[PDB]
Amino acid sequence: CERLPYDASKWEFPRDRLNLGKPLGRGAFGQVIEADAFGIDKTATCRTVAVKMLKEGATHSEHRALMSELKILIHIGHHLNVVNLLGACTKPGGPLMVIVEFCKFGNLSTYLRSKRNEFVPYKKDFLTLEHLICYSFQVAKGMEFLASRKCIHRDLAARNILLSEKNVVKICDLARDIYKPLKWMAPETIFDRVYTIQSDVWSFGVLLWEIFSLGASPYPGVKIDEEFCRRLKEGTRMRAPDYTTPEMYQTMLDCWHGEPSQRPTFSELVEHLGNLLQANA
Ligand SMILES: COc1cc(Nc2nccc(Nc3ccc4c(C)n[nH]c4c3)n2)cc(OC)c1OC
Repeated sequence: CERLPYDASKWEFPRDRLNLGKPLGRGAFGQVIEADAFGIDKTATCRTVAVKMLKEGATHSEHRALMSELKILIHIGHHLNVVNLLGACTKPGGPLMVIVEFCKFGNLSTYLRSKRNEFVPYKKDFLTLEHLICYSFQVAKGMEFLASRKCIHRDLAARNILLSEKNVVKICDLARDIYKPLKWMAPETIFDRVYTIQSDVWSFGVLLWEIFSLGASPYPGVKIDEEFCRRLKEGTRMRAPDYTTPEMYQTMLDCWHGEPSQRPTFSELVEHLGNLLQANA
């Protein structure tokens, strides 16, 4: 994948126009940090951005990984409902840095949990059914986009959905091709370790359950063991979450169809959720 091209003219950002701020996360692969970037959208403005940068030193593997991730992001292109690439610092004499949009409210599951006593179905800063269906609609749109670029997301879950201003949600993009988180996995993946876009439709149903439980853990008080997998195969499903509509629960069950080809597609979900948005609003 580091074999796809890197057009520096289009993507390269000067390191002296990045001012690094607080770390958002770290791991045995990289470090993600908040930064202020001047002129990253060509305009004479500062924008807060998110930067993924390598570790203190080398590894070739880790270098190729981040570099491949950059090229994938370029290859996929832009959509409102994914975390978009803004630029990169790849030239010699500094660390490899990949620069993406910053989502200032962080991950969706943590956020929803924080609004459990600030929620009203209809009627301040309160969450309402409109908001939850709007988020669901947005993620579907994001996944419809990834699908059209022939990606699967290995971990479609509320923790991997970030929230920006103006209620915009973005899939934090785990992005592989036609591919070969147990509570989020389709049964054909659990048993065959294989991921397709229809496997993501299953995970999206679990994500919907997360949204309409306001950030609860899936399969409450259930052991993820040999039984759980037997139960899922036989057709056992989660019960409705506390804040769901009937139609949203029906959609969850649709997404959890045993046969992958009987699950709706993301396009179908975008349509259906758009009508629920209009029926609510
Ligand atoms: C969820 O963590 C936050 C993300 C953000 N916002 C954000 N925008 C774009 C990319 C990005 N990457 C990113 C960072 C950190 C992590 C960890 C850890 N796992 N995966 C991660 C991905 N993050 C803002 C935050 O503060 C507002 C966060 O912490 C509350």
